[PDB]
Amino acid sequence: AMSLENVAFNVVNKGHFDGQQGEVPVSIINNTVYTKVDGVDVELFENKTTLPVNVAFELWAKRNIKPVPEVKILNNLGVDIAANTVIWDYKRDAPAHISTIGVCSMTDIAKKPTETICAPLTVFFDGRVDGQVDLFRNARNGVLITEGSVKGLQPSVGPKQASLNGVTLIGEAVKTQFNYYKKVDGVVQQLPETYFTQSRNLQEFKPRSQMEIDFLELAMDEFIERYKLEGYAFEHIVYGDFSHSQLGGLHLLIGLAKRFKESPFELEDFIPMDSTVKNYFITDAQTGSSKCVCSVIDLLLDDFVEIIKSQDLSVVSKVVKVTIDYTEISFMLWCKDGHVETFYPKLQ
Amino acid sequence: AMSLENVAFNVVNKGHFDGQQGEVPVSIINNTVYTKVDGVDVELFENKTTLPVNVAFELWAKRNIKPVPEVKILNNLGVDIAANTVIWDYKRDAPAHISTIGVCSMTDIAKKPTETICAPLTVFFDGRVDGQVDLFRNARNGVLITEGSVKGLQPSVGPKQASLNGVTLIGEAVKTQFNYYKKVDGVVQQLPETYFTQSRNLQEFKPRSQMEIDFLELAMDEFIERYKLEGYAFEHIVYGDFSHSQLGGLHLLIGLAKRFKESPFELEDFIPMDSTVKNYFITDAQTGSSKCVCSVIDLLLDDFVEIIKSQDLSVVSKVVKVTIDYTEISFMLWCKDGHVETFYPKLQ
Amino acid sequence: AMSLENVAFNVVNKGHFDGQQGEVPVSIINNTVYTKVDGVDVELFENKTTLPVNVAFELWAKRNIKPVPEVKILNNLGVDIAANTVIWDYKRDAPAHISTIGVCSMTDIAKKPTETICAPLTVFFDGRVDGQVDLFRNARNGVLITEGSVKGLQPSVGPKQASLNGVTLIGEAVKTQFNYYKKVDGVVQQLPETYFTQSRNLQEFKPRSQMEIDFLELAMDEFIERYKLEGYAFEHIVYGDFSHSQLGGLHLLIGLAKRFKESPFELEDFIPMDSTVKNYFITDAQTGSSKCVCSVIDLLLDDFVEIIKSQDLSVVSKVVKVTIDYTEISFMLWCKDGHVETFYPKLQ
Amino acid sequence: AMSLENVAFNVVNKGHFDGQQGEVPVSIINNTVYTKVDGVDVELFENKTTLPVNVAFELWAKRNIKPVPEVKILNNLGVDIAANTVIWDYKRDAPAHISTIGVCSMTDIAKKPTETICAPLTVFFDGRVDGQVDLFRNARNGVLITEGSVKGLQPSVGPKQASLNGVTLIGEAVKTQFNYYKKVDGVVQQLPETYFTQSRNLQEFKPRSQMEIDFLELAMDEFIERYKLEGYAFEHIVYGDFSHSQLGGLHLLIGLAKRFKESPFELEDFIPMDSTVKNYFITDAQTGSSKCVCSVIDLLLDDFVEIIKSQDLSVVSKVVKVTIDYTEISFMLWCKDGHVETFYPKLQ
Amino acid sequence: AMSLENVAFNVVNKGHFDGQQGEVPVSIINNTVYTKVDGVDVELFENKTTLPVNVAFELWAKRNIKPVPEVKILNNLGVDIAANTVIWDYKRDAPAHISTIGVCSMTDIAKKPTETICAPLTVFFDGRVDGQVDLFRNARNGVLITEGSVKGLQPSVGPKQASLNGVTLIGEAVKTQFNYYKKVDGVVQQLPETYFTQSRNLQEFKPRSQMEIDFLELAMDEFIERYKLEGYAFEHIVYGDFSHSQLGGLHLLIGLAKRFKESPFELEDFIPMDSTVKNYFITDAQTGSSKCVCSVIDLLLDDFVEIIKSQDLSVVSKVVKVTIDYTEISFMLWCKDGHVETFYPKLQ
Repeated sequence: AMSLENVAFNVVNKGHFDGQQGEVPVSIINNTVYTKVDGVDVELFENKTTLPVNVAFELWAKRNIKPVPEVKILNNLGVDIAANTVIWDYKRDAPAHISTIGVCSMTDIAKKPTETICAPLTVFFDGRVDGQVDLFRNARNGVLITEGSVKGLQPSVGPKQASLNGVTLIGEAVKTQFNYYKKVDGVVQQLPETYFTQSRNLQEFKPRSQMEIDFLELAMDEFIERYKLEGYAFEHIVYGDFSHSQLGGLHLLIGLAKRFKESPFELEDFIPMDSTVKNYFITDAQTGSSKCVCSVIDLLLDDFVEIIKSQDLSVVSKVVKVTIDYTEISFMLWCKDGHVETFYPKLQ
Repeated sequence: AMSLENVAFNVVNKGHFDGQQGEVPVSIINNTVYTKVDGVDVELFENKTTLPVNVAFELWAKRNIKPVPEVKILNNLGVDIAANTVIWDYKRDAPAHISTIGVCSMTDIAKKPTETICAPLTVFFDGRVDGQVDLFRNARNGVLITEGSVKGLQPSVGPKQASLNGVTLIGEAVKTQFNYYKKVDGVVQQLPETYFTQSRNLQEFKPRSQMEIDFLELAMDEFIERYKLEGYAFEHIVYGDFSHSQLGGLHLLIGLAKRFKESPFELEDFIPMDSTVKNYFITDAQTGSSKCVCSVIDLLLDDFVEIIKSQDLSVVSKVVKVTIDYTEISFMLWCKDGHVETFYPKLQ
Repeated sequence: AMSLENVAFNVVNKGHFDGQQGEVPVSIINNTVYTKVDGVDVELFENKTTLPVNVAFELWAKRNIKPVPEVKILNNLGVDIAANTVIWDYKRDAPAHISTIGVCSMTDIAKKPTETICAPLTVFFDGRVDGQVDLFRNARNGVLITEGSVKGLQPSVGPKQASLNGVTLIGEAVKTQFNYYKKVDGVVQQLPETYFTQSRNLQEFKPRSQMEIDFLELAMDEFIERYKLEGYAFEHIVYGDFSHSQLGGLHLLIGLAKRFKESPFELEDFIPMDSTVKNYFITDAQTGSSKCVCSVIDLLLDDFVEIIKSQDLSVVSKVVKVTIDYTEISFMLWCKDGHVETFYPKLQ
Repeated sequence: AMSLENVAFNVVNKGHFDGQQGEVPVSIINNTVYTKVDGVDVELFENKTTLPVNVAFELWAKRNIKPVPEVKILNNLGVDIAANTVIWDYKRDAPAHISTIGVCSMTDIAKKPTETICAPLTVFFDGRVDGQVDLFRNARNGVLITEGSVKGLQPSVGPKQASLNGVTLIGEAVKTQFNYYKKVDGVVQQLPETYFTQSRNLQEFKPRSQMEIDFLELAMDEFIERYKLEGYAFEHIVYGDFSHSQLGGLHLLIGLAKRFKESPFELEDFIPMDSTVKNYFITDAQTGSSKCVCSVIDLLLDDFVEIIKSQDLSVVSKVVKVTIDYTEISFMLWCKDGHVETFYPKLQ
Repeated sequence: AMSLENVAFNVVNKGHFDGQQGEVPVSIINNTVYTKVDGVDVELFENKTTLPVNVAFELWAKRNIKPVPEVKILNNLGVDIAANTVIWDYKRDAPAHISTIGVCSMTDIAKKPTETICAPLTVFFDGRVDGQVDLFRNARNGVLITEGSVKGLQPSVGPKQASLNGVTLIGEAVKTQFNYYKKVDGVVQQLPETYFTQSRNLQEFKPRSQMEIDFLELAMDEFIERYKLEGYAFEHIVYGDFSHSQLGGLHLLIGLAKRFKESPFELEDFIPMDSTVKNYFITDAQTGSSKCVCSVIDLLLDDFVEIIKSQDLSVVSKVVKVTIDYTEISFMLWCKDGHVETFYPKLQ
């Protein structure tokens, strides 16, 4: 017996939908859900989605509260829909997926992923839930996560981090590193060898290697000397050039982190979604150097160094393809006289 | 001559409603009030309430700008309505009470609290306003605050802190510690002996006793030794256990404050109102330990220590009732072999 | 071929309107613009203006992304409208001006500023754009900025700072200090000699003179002694008096900055627009001292000292007029026995 | 080059989307689309759909303006989606189908019905459009209408009436009677024998047989005698019984039409959609006789008489199934002593 | 003392704004204004304009309640703004003009039409209001109506009809036929000779000449014979041709009125504004004959006959220009062998 008032009862009493019986009085006004506590209205939910307020409220209440893959990983693997859960996208304040399976009468296209409507969709399955590995084996199209071996299925070791109630973290009390599997058109697909983005924020950035500690602590010239980076244009690509009206380079999050400690800047996140590569309109507060589309990726600096040192430096310009978060990220590499001029995630 | 434009004139010229004459041009669009300053619209108010935008604007403009009791105290004393003022609830961005007396033509049930409609309501009276102690004596149901003695009325000394324009503070330039009195059904009611919550935030938490300084400065084992807390399960209740998927204990704000200095965590305030006990959906960023309903109370640690050491430790489970902010807070106490296992504000 | 979908294409691909060809799918719901990225809606813009959502979106996308004068300067110079650009007011999240010239089919009153409808409007012209100095010479009413000499036009050297994508800054990689010129009724107007406000925030306040370093570092009595300020009431005007229920003085931002480092306070910006003088409803957290209308100006302390020491101290009360940001700011000066009692921006 | 402004231009200049180049200025406010005509706003569209206002506007503009099957026919034949058109549902003021093919970038799941996502969907094909008969021949699942014979397919002769811009009519200047063909999983179906509803209104009801002429002109007793309808309870079922608090019978639109000529009544259309059977909350103004759910069907009276005279009258109650508008309509037939008591579309 | 509550008081007590003192309690929710009557909310106004709800409410309340020129007349004469009144546009449910003079603080650009901002605007002046003839005499740009002669100005005799509270009528108890005068750049214009539209409705159409009486009463062939209209294609242009899928002709309202008596049709008013020529998407219910853009004008039939009989019938196609309601209306005239084929208001 699903009901708005039952969803609200669960949110008030359990902090999320927990299948408990009960009802509280609700008022809906515009995109806000309220409940009456002792004669006054208390806000339970503000709809930021393109769904109806009461529907969004239910999907949010029914959000997966276990560690789940970051939405950028799901998107990069082509996930269309989840089996019997909601992956809440905390970057969009909205469901990661438009439709559901066995969650909500307004958004369900099916009660179970075995229904024929689901066959052409890439369904996300969670091996931590009884039955879902089997549903994956039966599905035409899917992505599966597990905490361990699945007999006969060749695994891909995923990122260390996952999202737990919108907090990206490397679990200590809980497991966040999953095996991944994918099927297309009834056929298990070998996932590519990949780097993973580190999913750090500017404000709480922490180095995760001696090389990153050195980059944050050393001055530019000593770091470049110590790690033999002469001719790799880290002065432009990583450290950034704030000397002209157009901000030069600055494509690695650690480089933004180092600048940020010294002087503040504005990052306008003009397409605010989770993605392997982020684009910001950056305005440097100290200098007034700015750039409308500054592509930024959070690679471990050691991974970026491995990538750039792996490149042939003998052509003027070429597209370099690097597998990151399971997706092919195109970089533009510009060279002159066997040194790098710039290397950036290629703007589409 | 009350008018939207007159309310707006007061907000622009006086920073709140101050009974001054004058008008400014206003535009209302959706839930926002704007005024025209030199040919452009400037936002004066965004309605977050369930009232009409123009009505909410007026109540907010007419908010009490003296120190007033925190809404949790008023709610715990059963206050329904205020005499000739608006207690603005800065935690809900809304009026603390649905109706008014002598404030606003849309929300007034009466011009004066002596009207018979008010008799069954618990009316909040403010002895700092001429006439209101007398109105309390005449009222069937009420709560009264004063800065001093009321002849023949036995006082209750309230919390040290009050709310001044949404800032909870212990007044130095102004008095925030009131005498409280309550009447039910025409009869003055003896208020119970009570502890008071300290109303601190995680971000700006300051200790208020040598014991709290010690808790914040010492390591866990030395604090527990120094204050003879062996067998009282402070390791679970106060310090918190982040070792399992479900976060253990962590029910005292000071304990959250100590953790917060070391590593960040998310507190989802899923019923965002003022209350003696708060419930959060907590996600620890470092460990991934989490709990959907983590009850948190900000007691002076000395008061909590007094409370828990006062308990008989010889039953498995029992409900312990403690008067806090004038209300009966139920705690669950779980013991084994004469030591505490856990002691938490009982989830309803 | 202007279109909502073309505006959205530019925002997604270029971070702002850049005249590029292309379209993306858009959804408008309430005041929010979304675009479809891989089957889900991503928010591009939330309308906070009194214009239609799609119109506001276009003006914002077409915002000037060069350093431009702070809106308070434009307003103080009487600017009504801009030639062929949008000055976005980041303090109001709205266009600085109601109408446009050659920007947007819904808001344009003209395609070019030479149209007769523009003659009575003070049009903002930007000498960094080809043709606009000539348009200024032809305009009946206008304000012109340039980076250099305009033959025969007597310049006014403007503030050091300008606004670049809502960041107020003194440019190092870009020029933010302009020459200003104004015309009224076909006649070039001599701009007055003026001080300029420094446009600092409380949170990131930095001193810009030895005197400001001294004010922030010294104790009150040594600062006043060192700078010979006995009898100028800096104890009240600058440092502020938190000893009574009404907060005394505190009219200079540097004084708020010094207090802020010690103890937090609330500033309610109840008319949130850019202005030379700002009015706050201030609540001091430590003391409970408050003031409904606290006028605050960010003058270099040396400029304020020059201003107050320039005054005749022999009348009880008088209005003192000071040109600041090109506008006449009225101050009330109250004296007793040849010493200052108070000196504040006069509340209108 | 698809664009809100281009859709608006077509609506203003062509009365609907007609693929013309051009732009008009548009404003969107709440669910309304306006265009500027000589400096004032003129309403073009009010969104009554659950889609975004600008999307609904485009699908409306792109509505099919030829006679098309009534939505109830399409729904009954299981049509999911239309090939390269929008069937506008004028009963719901909304698109008949969730998704589109080759119409609108926000709603399209495909550009052509040959794409694999369309294979499981019952696609509507219109033989009046070049290529669509052949697309039906290649489609796995579809419904096809034609004005004439299709080589190698036996037709089902459809209703005489079709919908032209929300006007249901029997064409004299245009053809409204289609051949129907349907395919499920690649197999041409033999559509069942069916009656058709007549799609008439109460206010402009016209008889379409001599029996209907006689029913409207004669008194009940004369009509029942002429057509030998003794014992078939037409007094109840068709004429209606307004003698008790609950209105008896009245399940045939012609009987509502007859009452309506004599005295008015209220029909609350509480599920306002196109359906073979309609349910109304009916209140008779003359008598006060009412019924919460009065099922009403517009059958030619001769067809209804054929149906009721083709039943076995020997059981107290049973379900009678009748193919109408290609769907199975359940009636309840209640009999006593070999005569009808009532017969109504089953409220199930 | 202008105020939302005072406007509401006037609406409740005087049926419109009448300058009376008083206040009622108001609530604004979305675009609706309500007032409280004995504890319940009663709707006073639903905003259909692009202005803020409270502003639209005031301009509506302050509407001109005397007979005033139809908006199409004012628009055709180039009126920008009205002197000290609001011409309410009942076709758009919105003010006829963007701005006001001496009406409303939000919309006023001036208090008096003598202010310099009004000099370039064509201001509407009403000689029925003391002082306005003289204000017209002093105005650079205006239109003036009067009931009688103005010393030294030759009048243009206007239409017989005017709008009184959105009812277009020819006054018997009040004067609706005005003298018109217009000034451009300080010079009294000689207004052109003009026909006038008759502003009639389909539902209450009344003939205003013996020719119109005859057109309504006689069969097409008798009428055409009586008035010698052979070869002028009235069969097509006026009577309409419902024989083909595209509805032929039907451009004269009297011909729609005649059809409408026999059989109903749908007229979609897809640009719902007052204009000399109206465009309808017409669907004939009897035949299914339809046309996306059917231009319709309500000329006295005698005037239309004079116009068509005053053209040269010797070319295949040309533009015929006719002054109607003071504006230049373009018709397309198509001829063959010296007879008319069609003649219609040009869809341009």
